[PDB]
Amino acid sequence: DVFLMIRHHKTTIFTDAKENTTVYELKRIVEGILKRPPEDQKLYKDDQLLDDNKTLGDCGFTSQTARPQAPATVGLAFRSSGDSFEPLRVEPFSSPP
Amino acid sequence: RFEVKKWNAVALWAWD
Amino acid sequence: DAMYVKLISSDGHEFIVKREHALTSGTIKAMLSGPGQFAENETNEVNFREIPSHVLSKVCMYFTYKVRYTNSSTEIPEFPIAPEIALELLMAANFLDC
Amino acid sequence: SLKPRVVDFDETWNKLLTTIKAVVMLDYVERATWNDRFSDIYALCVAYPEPLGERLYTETKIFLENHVQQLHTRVLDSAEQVLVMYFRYWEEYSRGADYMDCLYRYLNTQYIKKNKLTEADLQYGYGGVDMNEPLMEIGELALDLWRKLMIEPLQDTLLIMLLREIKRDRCGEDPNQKVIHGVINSFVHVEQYKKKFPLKFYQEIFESPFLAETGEYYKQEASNLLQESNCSQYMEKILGRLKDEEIRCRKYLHPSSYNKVIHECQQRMVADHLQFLHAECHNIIRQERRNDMANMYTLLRAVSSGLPHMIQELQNHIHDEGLRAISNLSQENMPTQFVESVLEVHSKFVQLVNCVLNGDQHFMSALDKALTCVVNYREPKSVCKAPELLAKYCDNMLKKSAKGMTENEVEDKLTSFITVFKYIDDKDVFQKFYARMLAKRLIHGLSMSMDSEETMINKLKQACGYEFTSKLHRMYTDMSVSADLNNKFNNFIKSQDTVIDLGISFQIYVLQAGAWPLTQAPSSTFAIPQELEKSVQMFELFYNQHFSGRKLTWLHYLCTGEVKMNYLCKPYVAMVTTYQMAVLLAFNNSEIITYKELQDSTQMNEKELTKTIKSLLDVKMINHDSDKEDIEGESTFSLNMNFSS
Amino acid sequence: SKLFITTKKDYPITKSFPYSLEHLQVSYCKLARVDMRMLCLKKLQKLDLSNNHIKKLPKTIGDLVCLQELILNHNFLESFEVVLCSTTLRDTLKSLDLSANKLKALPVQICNFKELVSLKLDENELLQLPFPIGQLSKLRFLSATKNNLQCLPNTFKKLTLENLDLFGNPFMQATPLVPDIQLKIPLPLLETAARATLKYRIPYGPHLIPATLCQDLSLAKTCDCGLPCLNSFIQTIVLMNLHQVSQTVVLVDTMGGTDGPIVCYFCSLTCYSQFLDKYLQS
Ligand SMILES: [Zn+2]
Repeated sequence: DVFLMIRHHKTTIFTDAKENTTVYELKRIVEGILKRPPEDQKLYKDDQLLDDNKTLGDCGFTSQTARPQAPATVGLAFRSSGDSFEPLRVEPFSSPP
Repeated sequence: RFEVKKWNAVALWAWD
Repeated sequence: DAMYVKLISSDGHEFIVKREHALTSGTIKAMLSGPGQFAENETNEVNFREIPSHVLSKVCMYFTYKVRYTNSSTEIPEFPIAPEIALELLMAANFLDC
Repeated sequence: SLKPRVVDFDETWNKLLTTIKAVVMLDYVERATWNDRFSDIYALCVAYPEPLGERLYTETKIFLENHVQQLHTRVLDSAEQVLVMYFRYWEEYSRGADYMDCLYRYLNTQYIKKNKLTEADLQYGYGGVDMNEPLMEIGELALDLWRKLMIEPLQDTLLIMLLREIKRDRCGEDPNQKVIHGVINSFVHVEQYKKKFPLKFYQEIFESPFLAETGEYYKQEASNLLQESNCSQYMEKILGRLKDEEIRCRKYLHPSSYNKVIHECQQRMVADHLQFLHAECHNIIRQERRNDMANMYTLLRAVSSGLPHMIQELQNHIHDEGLRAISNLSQENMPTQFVESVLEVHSKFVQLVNCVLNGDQHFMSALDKALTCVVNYREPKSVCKAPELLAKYCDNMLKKSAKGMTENEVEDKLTSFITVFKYIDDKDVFQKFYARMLAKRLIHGLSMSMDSEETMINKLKQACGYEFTSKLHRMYTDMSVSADLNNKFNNFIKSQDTVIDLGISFQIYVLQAGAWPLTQAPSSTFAIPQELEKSVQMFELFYNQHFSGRKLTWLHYLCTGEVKMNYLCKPYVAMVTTYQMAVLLAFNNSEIITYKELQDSTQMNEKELTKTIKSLLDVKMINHDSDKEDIEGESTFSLNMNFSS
Repeated sequence: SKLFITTKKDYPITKSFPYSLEHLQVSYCKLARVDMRMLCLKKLQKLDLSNNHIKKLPKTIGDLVCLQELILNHNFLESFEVVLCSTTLRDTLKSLDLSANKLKALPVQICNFKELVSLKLDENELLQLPFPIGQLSKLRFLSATKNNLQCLPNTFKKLTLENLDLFGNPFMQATPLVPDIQLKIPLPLLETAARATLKYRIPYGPHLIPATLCQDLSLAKTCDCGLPCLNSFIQTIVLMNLHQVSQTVVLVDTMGGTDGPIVCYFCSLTCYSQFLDKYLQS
């Protein structure tokens, strides 16, 4: 069981999945939430692009990291004009005093 | 000369 | 968003959360059950113009933590509360009733 | 920023009151404004150093009171339409009250519910604790003020309207069911917030007056229908009105009253006139009134003592009909006619009770009692003749003369018989009579097959237990093993060292003593002809070799055999008994035999001697050598030289 | 400095008392309410109003500055007011004897008066003794005999006294084996955040936190494990050795018995397990 926190600029999504989860089901979850075609968005992990075919078994999103009390942070970027994608300019959260 | 050909006897049995 | 509610913090951050995850707090359940005759236009927006994003994030985190750990007998761990986040997150829990 | 801060009351309360007015009736309001007002209420409830929970509560209460008073005035000004306007404003206000209860959730859960801490519960004081004008939920308060300021001041006007419309429905008119139902269940909905006696307000305000008025109206209706209509269509309209009333009660009132009304809609128009019903039911059952029987059954099962009188009357009718059916039995076929008549009565009345009277258990019990009295109907100064008739019926069913009837219908008639046989009160007489005629049939071999009496005795055992047919059980087993004993004796005869042709085809029947209902002739000392003493002694030795401590007795008033005339020109087959064989042996010894040699040979008493001699003279077996028409002790006889048959 | 009034004749109807008085004792007087005059005196050190018919205490004190010892037993007071505990009376009050009065639910706000040293609440019908007398560090004498005290506060287990009078009170049998399950898992977010806030032991106030939350924090129960619990707890009324709290314990018709019922509050079932193990072992 893995808990993921997708962050795409002024948006954040909490998702549930499993270790054998493929990237395509996360991508179609983002489809159902953003109704923007899946080839536009591509997932990341610490400024590193990740591919659709593989599963989260070796992605590093283990149950010890993807946790209900600390979901694994996942980036996301849609498609800009043409076949280009915007950078990972997702803003951080506010700073508690 | 006349003779009996059949007989259907009936009997009861009890303690001696 | 007819099955994913959206929470807008004061800072402007948008959080997309399962409806049942958000319904563990009474006030969100009331807010959705608001004026009635809801559009069901694939849009569930609730704007918390009073709580910072860094607190509403932990609110959604606790929503998931409560919802998945319900009806479970495993070794449930203590929820992480930072000392720099305890106060306003606590009063956010008050406003949310969860 | 979520923070306890100084908050000005009026500025927030402006938009708060605006949206509360917007929500109190169904009209458009933004979801964003809804959440903003949640935030505003939270800010108002907690503030430093001046909390505004009490001020917010009081102002909301005042606004609700003003709104409900305005609604009450507007509805009162709406004459001739109080109910419809009341229901419209009621549904609007109830939905708005639920919306406010949701919307003041922080106020309810953090101020109102914290102020009910009157007793010592770890939180004494520290908020409103003194008992003065108790606080309650905003939805609860809204409904409470609805009942105090809209319901009670309008109470008397509502009922007069409501009772008018329901009566209007009972007069055939069709009012708007939605409005009446809403008004009626509004009393429950308002009071819904009390844990104990939720319907109490409804019971006091609408239920009891409705019960009384329905009672009066249906008392009047019953009095009328009794006045212009006779009994049959009276029950017809009772049923119609009761059905329509139950439909109406479901249509309007709360479910908890659905029974009460009909209970008060039958006691006023059925249970108050069962005297008219009980006095007439006697006529109905003794006549062909099926639907009427069903109508009284339905009416009387509802009331307390309606059934037992009809039950007793039906018992009496069935008993009288059965007596009438069995009082005119033709003598030539009296057993079978009696059995079929009782069967027909039972079948017809069970069909009537199951089909029309729904097969009530009490009706079946009354039928059983009536038919039990019928079957044991004994004429004055006479004994119960039913067991003899039943046993004779079984006999006649099992006799050879039952030509053209196979087995299957024989067991069918058997099962049909068993129902009537169950009604017999003294089974012992029938048991003795049937045992007697079964013994007669078995000795004479006058039964369809072994399985016929098997089924007979098995069903008798089923009806009256094993011990009832115990001797019956032994008799058929003994007659069945008779063939086994006969073949065993034949094997023994072939087994002896020297075998002599006796010239007699010997058949035996060895029977258990006591079980068989055949009496031994007291000291008849009949002298067996010498052709049979060898058989007697060999059978005695055979049995006492194969049995330990057992003796044998021989009765010769039933043993029969075949005597054939062969040497003469008149070959005739004769079935002849022991005494008649002795007579023929004596007449064969000497052509002239007088009575003295008859006593010398037979050596038995005179009664059976003379009975046998008339038996022979009946078919012209022997010639009486004298002219005397009576046989004295000196009479002479000879064999018939010229006999034909 | 010492005056005594045992009759209405000795009680001045209009004229005021002299300023040289130190101890004022008023008894056997028909005073339905406390007069505003006597609250204006400067140095009433010990004030006694026993055997009066006062049902409501004054809302606010006028000018008293010390009021070291106040006695109001044998009065007609039903229930104290909330506001009267917001004054500086906490600073110097040493005792409060309200025995044989109609006090049925004493306000918990009395904990704000941390400076008392002796309490006498005999012959009352108080439902239960207040919770945070653990805030009363300087208390020495407590007595609440002949009251309907079902269960003592948990803080009472850690108080240290000299003598205690509690006989004649309804004490139910301890039921460790049958807990009352008000605990819920997973913990409420409010409960968890309050747990963290108390664990960090950081200051707070009604200006920073909403007042109701502040109060829930103030009365938050401290579990036996050493970590507090606001809600979702296990409440168990258990018997405890009374001789540890007070070096002498007085009871009725009990020889060798020193048991006192205290409602222990437990953070979690897991923490409750170690105390169950201690109960079984000891
Ligand atoms: Zn603990």
